[PDB]
Amino acid sequence: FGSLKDEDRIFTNLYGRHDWRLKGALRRGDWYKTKEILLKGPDWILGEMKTSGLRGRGGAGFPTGLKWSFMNKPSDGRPKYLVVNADEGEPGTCKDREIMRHDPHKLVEGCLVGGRAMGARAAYIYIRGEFYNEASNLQVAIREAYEAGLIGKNACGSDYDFDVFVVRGAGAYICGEETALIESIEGKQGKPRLKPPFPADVGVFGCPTTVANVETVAVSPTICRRGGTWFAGFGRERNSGTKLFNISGHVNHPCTVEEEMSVPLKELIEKHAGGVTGGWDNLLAVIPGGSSTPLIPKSVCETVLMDFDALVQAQTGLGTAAVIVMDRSTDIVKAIARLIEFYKHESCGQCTPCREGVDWMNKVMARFVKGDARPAEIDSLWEISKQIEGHTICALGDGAAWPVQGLIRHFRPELEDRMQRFAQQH
Amino acid sequence: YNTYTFLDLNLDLSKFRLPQPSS
Amino acid sequence: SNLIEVFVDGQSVMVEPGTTVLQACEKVGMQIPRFCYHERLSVAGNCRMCLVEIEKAPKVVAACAMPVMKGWNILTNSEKSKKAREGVMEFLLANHPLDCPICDQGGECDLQDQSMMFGSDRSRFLEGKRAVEDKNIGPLVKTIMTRCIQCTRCIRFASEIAGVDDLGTTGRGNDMQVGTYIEKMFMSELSGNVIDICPVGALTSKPYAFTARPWETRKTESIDVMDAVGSNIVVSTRTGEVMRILPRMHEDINEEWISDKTR
Amino acid sequence: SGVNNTKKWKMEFDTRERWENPLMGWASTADPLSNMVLTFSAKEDAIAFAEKNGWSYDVEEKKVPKPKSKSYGANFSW
Amino acid sequence: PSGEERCIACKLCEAICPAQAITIEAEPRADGSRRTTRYDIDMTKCIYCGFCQEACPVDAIVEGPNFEFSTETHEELLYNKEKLLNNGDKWEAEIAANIQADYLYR
Amino acid sequence: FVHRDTPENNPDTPFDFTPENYKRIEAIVKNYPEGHQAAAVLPVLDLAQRQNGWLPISAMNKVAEVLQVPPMRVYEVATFYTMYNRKPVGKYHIQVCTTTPCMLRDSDSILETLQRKLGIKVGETTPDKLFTLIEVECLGACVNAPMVQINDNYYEDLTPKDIEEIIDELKAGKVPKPGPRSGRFCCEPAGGLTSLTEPPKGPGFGVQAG
Amino acid sequence: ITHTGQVYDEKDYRRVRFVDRQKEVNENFAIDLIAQQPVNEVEHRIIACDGGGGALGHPKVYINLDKETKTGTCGYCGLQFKQ
Amino acid sequence: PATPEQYVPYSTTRKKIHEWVPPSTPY
Amino acid sequence: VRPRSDVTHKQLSAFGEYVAEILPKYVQQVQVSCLDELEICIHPDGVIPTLTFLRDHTNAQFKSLADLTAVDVPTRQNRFEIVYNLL
Ligand SMILES: Cc1cc2nc3c(=O)[nH]c(=O)nc-3n(C[C@H](O)[C@H](O)[C@H](O)COP(=O)(O)O)c2cc1C
Ligand code: SF4
Ligand code: SF4
Ligand code: SF4
Ligand code: SF4
Ligand code: FES
Ligand code: FES
Ligand SMILES: [Zn+2]
Repeated sequence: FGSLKDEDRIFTNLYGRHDWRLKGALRRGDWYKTKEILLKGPDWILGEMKTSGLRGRGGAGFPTGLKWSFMNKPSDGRPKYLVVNADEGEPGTCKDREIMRHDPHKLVEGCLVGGRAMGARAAYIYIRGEFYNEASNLQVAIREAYEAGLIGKNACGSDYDFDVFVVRGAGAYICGEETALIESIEGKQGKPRLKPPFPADVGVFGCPTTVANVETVAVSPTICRRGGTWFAGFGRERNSGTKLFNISGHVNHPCTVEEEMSVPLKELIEKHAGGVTGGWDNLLAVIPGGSSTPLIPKSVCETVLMDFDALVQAQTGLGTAAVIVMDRSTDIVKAIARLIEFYKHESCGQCTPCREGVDWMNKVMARFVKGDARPAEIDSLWEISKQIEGHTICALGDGAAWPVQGLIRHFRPELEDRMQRFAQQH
Repeated sequence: YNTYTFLDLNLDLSKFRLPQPSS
Repeated sequence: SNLIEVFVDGQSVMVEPGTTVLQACEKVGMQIPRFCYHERLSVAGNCRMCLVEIEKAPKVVAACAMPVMKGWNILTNSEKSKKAREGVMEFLLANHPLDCPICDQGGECDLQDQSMMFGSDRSRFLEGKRAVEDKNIGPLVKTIMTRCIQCTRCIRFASEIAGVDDLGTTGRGNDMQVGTYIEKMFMSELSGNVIDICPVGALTSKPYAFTARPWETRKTESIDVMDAVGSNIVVSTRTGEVMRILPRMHEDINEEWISDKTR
Repeated sequence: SGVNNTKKWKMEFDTRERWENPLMGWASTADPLSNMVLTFSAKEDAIAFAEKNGWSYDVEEKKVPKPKSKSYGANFSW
Repeated sequence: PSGEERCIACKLCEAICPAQAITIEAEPRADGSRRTTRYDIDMTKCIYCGFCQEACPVDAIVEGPNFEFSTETHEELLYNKEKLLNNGDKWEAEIAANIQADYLYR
Repeated sequence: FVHRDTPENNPDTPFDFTPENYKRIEAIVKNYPEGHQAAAVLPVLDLAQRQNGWLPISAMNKVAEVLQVPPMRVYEVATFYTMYNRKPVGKYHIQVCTTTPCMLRDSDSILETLQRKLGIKVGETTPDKLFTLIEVECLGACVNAPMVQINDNYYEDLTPKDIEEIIDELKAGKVPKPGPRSGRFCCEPAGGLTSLTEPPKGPGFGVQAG
Repeated sequence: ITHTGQVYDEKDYRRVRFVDRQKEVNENFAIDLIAQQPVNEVEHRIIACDGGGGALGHPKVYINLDKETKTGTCGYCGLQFKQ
Repeated sequence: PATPEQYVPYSTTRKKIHEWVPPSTPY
Repeated sequence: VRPRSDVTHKQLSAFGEYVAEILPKYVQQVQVSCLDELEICIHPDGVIPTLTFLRDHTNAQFKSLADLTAVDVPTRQNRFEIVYNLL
């Protein structure tokens, strides 16, 4: 439900206030049962996540255990690998920036705890190129850990071998995709591959590979070291566990709090963070999972709590759980319009739907903000939107269509008036 | 921080890294 | 017998494991409308003009890259796989420059046909088109590349048949331009094949620029005498003088390709 | 890349003189059977017609592409 | 108006001309542009059906309002590109009025 | 996306990794599996950018050589990513985040202030070559929606006057306290932490026999 | 000689045709008339060229006057546009 | 708001072929 | 879209079965096309029997011969396909 206890908050060093470095980490006791866990077995680790029923902490939601289970199949003579994507291009995902800037070890032991679960030879962490600062913090942390012998061959005084590496991103949101990151590592252009060859079977350097949101890798060790069931209790049904929530825009105290999942949307701005700037009635709309997910208008805001099942009932996605809030002084139409501008400046262009479709919606959306376009065009953008939604090679085209669909779904009268406003002044 | 510090950390963690497989 | 059984709108053909959904339709005899998929070029999935709907399945799959599985019935003429083509063709055409009476791949266009058979009667693109900058790739290939549908056939051929990796994609977004970042001519034998392999008339032949138009050309099938491989070729003659020589497929000798000399 | 024009067997005749009309420069001809391309549906039915009419034939066997195995992942190996 | 021939040698007007009357062999004109070196009607084969004026995407070939052009010989009816272009350099004051008069209905 | 050779930006310019740089080069490679030096492109191309911001056609060709890859490969990587600059950026490259999250926090409000202070249009270098302003997209620090990235400095919660203090510190002197401004630090509920003030529970706590 | 050559060689017997007659030859060569036209200066990177008309001109194509190095020329009008 | 000017046709075609001109001086 | 009435398809289909039952010896295939027209294909020997039954039968009087034409499909062994349209 809500009011996650500090005693249950995984990322204790959030907000810093501790030594993100190892000695702070030791007081955190992050490396407490690592040898034991690995000793227990890879099968024991996946039993822990299956019991946890953790969902993907990245924009896509899938059982974390089943995804890791897939490349637990016997090696075919190719080294298995771990890829941690610290890229978070999605607006409002400062969620991950926290775990690199702070509590970097949380992720380092997440990597080896996760590594033996998939039997990965090594893990590469792709941080956003922008986070040069963040990249500096982690390898200082990674360097500490090996010096200790926590990672490396015979890591944590155990038979198992692991090596952790950090890879420089280069300002691309699409590099965040499950497969495209792999291609970026491989050194080719960051263009996603098709799903038929699933990442596990075909991978980074053509070997089995798996990709996890940094939050997903980070919570593993604590979910196993601590009781996974313990975590499970926090979640709701399929939904489970605490996921960091970032609230940004039109709220009195924008902040990232790792409060519990399944939180009433009205409650998290009202109780933690900062109540919606201007009052809870000054809420034109809420973007729950970030730019990719459709915004939900106030009417439904207070009604649904934050969890992926509840949101999909609501037609929106928990995604990165980045809450972007809009007051009534905003231009709903120009707000979403810049997100389509966010996607035309960013989609790879590999696939026909997304390439022309996202540019086509950008042109129509800019006219919509001006009000130059006629009212009949508004549903035509509906139809352009679903052509892009099911036909794209990756999910970004999936993502571009949803905000457009949300604007037409709940704010169709406002766009018509902008239509009307321009027609009147001629 | 400086432009070359991130890569110098890599320069440093080379040894830390064990050997890499060859195809 | 590792044949696996898969249904093409019911014909229930049996195919080797690992054949693509597009390939399954071919043996029944159906043709998936396709761009960016060439038989002897790697599957890329760029156009996604081949989206089909396997049965009782949530979304449309790319017939060029999806390995057909056991007992999936492909529905190639469903109400969905036509909205998956009526809506893609909307996009390819949206940024396309209307100079079909300039494009000498007038009747030799795999993009007007598929528009004219599987696409849409009208246009909804009431916005502004894009334009790219014509560059010089040589004295044999006229790249009026504002025509390009970014299908990456050229990039692959240049890299998988001719080993000359000079061509490449540059830029992202709608701005992706398929060409040679610095202006270095595409000098190699096997060069002219790009013309034949680009379904769009973006880059076409410069000597045969505007001498003819394909419906008129009478096509006589003959043999290559310039080189001793004896590549099969089709000599296209109009009113009694040869207008162009383009390759005709011989599995064993020239499988759809001919030399720069003999063209 | 359309394969709908390579499915029915045609019986075309030899190519004789195509010359130039002195006055306007058009292409002229004296081969009455020049624009003739009968279309059959099988080798058997074309040989029959030619033999029926007393023409000499030069049958050319069909050349269907053989099956070439294509896989998306293959280009990702190293 | 500038003075540039409108015909860009499409061959969209002999592929429809049912009387099979037109031969428009073309080249790049050495400006890099695209124009005819050859154009033709045999006016003793044409049927005045106007399938060439409605197919032309540029309004180059039209079918003017002349009908006093009888000839004492057969050769004066095989029009060339220069008996059609200076012909069109004659009636353009009289053609354009009728195009502008019927463009909407077409 | 076309490199028309220019005297300044051309193959003529000689690029070569400093003895120190070349060292760095190798470090990167080994990170990747053997015989996969190809992957080194992005990281290496980055060090060519570290060496020189311009990174001219000559520099890319050099990278291809070092990693043995086909030049076009490197050219494609450089063009795809915005991080690499194929033109000479200014000494201080100021990037203002203008995605919707920041906009709603008047990120644009920052823009107008910076254009006036730099006294220049958005997108080009100052005549002084001192600063270069560009309207970049989301930077991943949405919590502090007002935000500008100055050569990694990554400042935040910036207000016209805040940027004012910052731009003046760059113009005279260096290292202008890069980071947030209001003192909200990184993602602190401004009013109060509201969480984690109970000190950490320490190691062993909660193990619950896993 | 027509704008496209065609001039008969003195020996050509194909010259009788014009005896007691003459040769229909247009004096207004479009190679030159189009050169006697001002390069259309523009502000935008790309420009349209409906052929100076909507439905009375040529199909509408957008030309990329992006390089001053080259004045885009609509393939239909032969009009050079000066960025 | 008998005549000598009779249209005569051409072959406006640029002759579409080129014969070897024999060598000017003998060998 | 066509305004094809379905009454006709059925009524005529039914006549096609009637003619096929009344003349089993000469009719090789009867089919009502989707253009709502009927076609009774008869062995060449049935040309006078089949047409006499249609000209002089109370339940099928087909007094006028609209036309007689012969499509020539060269492939078919029996190339010419004489077709008689009756009203
Ligand atoms: C355009 C695009 C951008 C993405 N960016 C990110 C990202 O920055 N971080 C991330 O964790 N996942 C991102 N994803 C989702 C990944 O494809 C993948 O599903 C996810 O990283 C898996 O993490 P999880 O399984 O631990 O949730 C992106 C997906 C798309 C289509
Ligand atoms: S390619 Fe040439 S022909 Fe095919 S559509 Fe585009 S323009 Fe018309
Ligand atoms: S050029 Fe022809 S082939 Fe190369 S991409 Fe553009 S269209 Fe596809
Ligand atoms: S006349 Fe009109 S149609 Fe005939 S070629 Fe010239 S342009 Fe194409
Ligand atoms: S009018 Fe004369 S020329 Fe124009 S189409 Fe009909 S017949 Fe051919
Ligand atoms: S043809 Fe199937 S992906 Fe383009
Ligand atoms: S939008 Fe500027 S911080 Fe993400
Ligand atoms: Zn024009």
